[PDB]
Amino acid sequence: TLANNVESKLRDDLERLKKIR
Amino acid sequence: SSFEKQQIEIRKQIEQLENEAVAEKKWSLKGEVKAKDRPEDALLTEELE
Repeated sequence: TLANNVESKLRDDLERLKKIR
Repeated sequence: SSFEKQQIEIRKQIEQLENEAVAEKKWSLKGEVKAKDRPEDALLTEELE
């Protein structure tokens, strides 16, 4: 459960950083 | 009347803005912020200089 939430936060980080570039 | 409709729209917006003014500020507007106060990795999304 916690690992999946961390994964989701990582995905949000990744997509925002993609939007920056 | 159309003026009355404008008045309902405005009053809705005044209620929203009053609630926002009363509401506690977001972490970014608190001045000093430590990692505990703000959401974890909150700075990752946001653009800071």
